[PDB]
Amino acid sequence: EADCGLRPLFEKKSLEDKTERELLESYI
Amino acid sequence: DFEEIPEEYLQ
Amino acid sequence: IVEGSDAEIGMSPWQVMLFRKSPQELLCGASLISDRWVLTAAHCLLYPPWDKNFTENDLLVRIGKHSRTRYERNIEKISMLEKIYIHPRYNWRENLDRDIALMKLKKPVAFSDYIHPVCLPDRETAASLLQAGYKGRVTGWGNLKETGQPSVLQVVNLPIVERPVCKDSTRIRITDNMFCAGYKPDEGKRGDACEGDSGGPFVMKSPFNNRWYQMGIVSWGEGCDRDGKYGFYTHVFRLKKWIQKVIDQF
Ligand SMILES: Nc1cc(CNC(=O)[C@@H]2CCCN2C(=O)[C@H](N)Cc2ccccc2)cc(N)n1
Ligand SMILES: *[C@@H]1O[C@H](CO)[C@@H](O)[C@H](O)[C@H]1NC(C)=O
Ligand code: NA
Ligand code: NA
Repeated sequence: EADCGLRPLFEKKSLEDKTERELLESYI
Repeated sequence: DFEEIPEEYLQ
Repeated sequence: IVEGSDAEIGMSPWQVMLFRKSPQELLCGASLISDRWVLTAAHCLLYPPWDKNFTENDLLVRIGKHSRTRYERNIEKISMLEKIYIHPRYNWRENLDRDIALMKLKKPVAFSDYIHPVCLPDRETAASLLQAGYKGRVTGWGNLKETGQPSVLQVVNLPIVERPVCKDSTRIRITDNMFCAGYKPDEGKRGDACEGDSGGPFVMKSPFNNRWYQMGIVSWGEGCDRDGKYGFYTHVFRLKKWIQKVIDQF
């Protein structure tokens, strides 16, 4: 639970996947 | 259409 | 998933496949919420109109997968079920109201680069993110079109839709335990869940703490990626008190 939602191959390495920015841009 | 899984799991 | 794309490796490490032992076949999607607990749609386990009523020993869960059909040696982990728990007021008779179920694993799964749990929303994350126009992400191995199955996990990003538009799109009765998502005809872009995507997660990445939260479960639709129709999702936060009661009781 403490580490939930943080992906080993993305958030944990500060790498972004190819479309997550589309989500962020919608959160206006 | 699925590759067979190890028999260990179906026991 | 219709009009999606192949997932990246490790993109959805909470994704779970519900697998029937005999015949060996995919049944549903699902999601990992801890080392012992899996979340899915109730209709993946119980739907009397189709003579579906599975018991623990009928089923396996496969965690860490990417390929739909391959046995992903040294990557995926296969777990047996200790117990199934269906919401006591799941409405399979009418409209899939409260379409939620939990599965406890016989033994904890080991986390890895490919296996990791998603968060469940708190009240404030839900209030802040469950707004019309805000996009979430749906994943699954279901059909690629209405009338055709994928080699690997599919992903599509979809906007939440205003509740009056959801209601006006269908004759089925909508409840507060549901929300709907998808593009409108004038918006151009497309995409939807489809048969076989049942029980998979609708997730959002919080811009406050950069963590992924599961806001929805793939529940129902009429056709797939039809103009003027939308996919409907179980409202996970609305049913979280039941989730917590089950996990604490058991
Ligand atoms: N097409 C599609 C399919 C799904 C997956 N869920 C189903 O297949 C459910 C299981 C039972 C039938 N069902 C329906 O969705 C029915 N087409 C409509 C319905 C709704 C409520 C009660 C009875 C029937 C998701 C999305 N987004 N789209
Ligand atoms: C489903 O099956 C279980 C055991 O097989 C039974 O106890 C239950 O009453 C069944 N429910 C329905 C709606 O058929
Ligand atoms: Na209506
Ligand atoms: Na549509």
